[PDB]
Amino acid sequence: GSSGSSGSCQYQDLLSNCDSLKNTAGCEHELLKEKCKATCLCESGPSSG
Repeated sequence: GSSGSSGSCQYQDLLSNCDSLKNTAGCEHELLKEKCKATCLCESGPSSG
């Protein structure tokens, strides 16, 4: 099983190239503003906390 749900905080970015985007464009964008909630909020784990 290659295509599956792995590593997820909570939100589910509507887009796909959220990272690639945020990476540069940054969530600041309007496309990856909310639709890229994950990339925005979600990341991996307790980064700051």
